[PDB]
Amino acid sequence: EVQLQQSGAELVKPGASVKLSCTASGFNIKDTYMHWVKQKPEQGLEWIAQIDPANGNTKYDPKFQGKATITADTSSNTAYLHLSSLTSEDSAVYYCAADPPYYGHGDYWGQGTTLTVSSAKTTPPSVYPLAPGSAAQTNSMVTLGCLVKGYFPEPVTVTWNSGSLSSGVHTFPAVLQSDLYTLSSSVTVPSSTWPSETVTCNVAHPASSTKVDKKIV
Amino acid sequence: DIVLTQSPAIMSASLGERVTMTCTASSSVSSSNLHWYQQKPGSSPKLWIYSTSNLASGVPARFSGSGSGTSYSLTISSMEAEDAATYYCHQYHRSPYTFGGGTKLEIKRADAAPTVSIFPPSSEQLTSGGASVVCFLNNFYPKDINVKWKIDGSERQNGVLNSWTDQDSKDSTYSMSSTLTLTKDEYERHNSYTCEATHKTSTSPIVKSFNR
Ligand SMILES: C[N+]1(CCc2ccc(NC(=O)CCCC(=O)O)cc2)CCCCC1
Repeated sequence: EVQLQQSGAELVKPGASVKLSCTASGFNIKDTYMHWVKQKPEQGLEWIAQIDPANGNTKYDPKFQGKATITADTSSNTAYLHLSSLTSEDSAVYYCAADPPYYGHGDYWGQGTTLTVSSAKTTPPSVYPLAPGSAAQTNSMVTLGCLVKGYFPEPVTVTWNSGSLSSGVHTFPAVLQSDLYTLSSSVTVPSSTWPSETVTCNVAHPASSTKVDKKIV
Repeated sequence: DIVLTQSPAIMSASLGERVTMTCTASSSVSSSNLHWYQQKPGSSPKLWIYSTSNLASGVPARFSGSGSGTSYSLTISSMEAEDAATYYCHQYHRSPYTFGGGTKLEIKRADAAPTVSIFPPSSEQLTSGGASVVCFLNNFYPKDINVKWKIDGSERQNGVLNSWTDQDSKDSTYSMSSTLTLTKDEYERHNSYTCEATHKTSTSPIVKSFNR
């Protein structure tokens, strides 16, 4: 399988720098052109730099004026992207891409490397249960939720009863409110499975290593 | 910097319908150096059409491409559910190489009103020293909707944060969540909390609230 393998997710503080790597297998990078493309959260695509591994020649979009440095090592079949003076506008997914290495096929893109630049510290999410107030009126069906607030960094893992409920579930995209993320989830079940059968909310934070379960009552 | 402009920005096509989107460049580029990419949330952009009119490996024959100079387009003879995505045109003609702003293709379905549900701050949360009021508006169509928070007859604008989900894979509907976050006191210091959702499915708004 011809493929481009990129280094892992990056979490850096502003002012710092970070070097991303991309290793090709299936072809020699010296026989094509290697690039790095950037995609900001829920945004578009931007080409950053290009390099010819055969002679080390590079091309840069003037906007990444000497903040981005592209290099390549034919011996390890690897291309790199160095980014200095990291700011939040630098947070994004970075893809390395190869021009078609062989006649008969298209280009090659890596899995992407997510870079997050924040000053925030690791903070566990606080999970709160969302259940109907005193009275209730819907018949046949009911909706319950969960509030995951003030956590960093992404992501959090929410499931209802360990994957038991995989229908009628709505876990919304987190939101950044002053360096911290907050998200909420809802699920709907027939009023015949609740409140008799327990419905649980399981939110886990990979970073702070927190695992909390919120029972909807 | 050859700028590429894609029209339309967003669009919906009922199943089986014919679709067409355009890409226009600030200056002319070779038709051989103009390509289109398809991207779905969470994965890398994938080559869809290369050199203006050629289909990439595995791309369905219902797709086509055409153009030269500064005007190009992508077409789907018949809309199918898996066509739903964001398509970007790209010029690899002169550097800096650029991409268009993209065209998001969504699925058109029969309108459906929003199922609203509001919730008050948990004591767990209240004792922590804060108060968040949440309101879900689930499974509706189209995506167009407005949400208002009326804290004691005096709409609260600031402190509200929303989040929308992508078009649902099963029913092709949308959903939204609004969260009003006040402080400890601010919340109990009032007692009328309302979530008002106005959706094109009905003139009469949908309201939900609670007291204390
Ligand atoms: C890496 N790339 C590749 C541009 C490009 C794409 C495709 C082709 N050529 C083909 O795809 C031919 C495919 C042949 C086939 O599928 O039969 C040439 C350049 C240029 C820099 C920015 C990111 C995209």
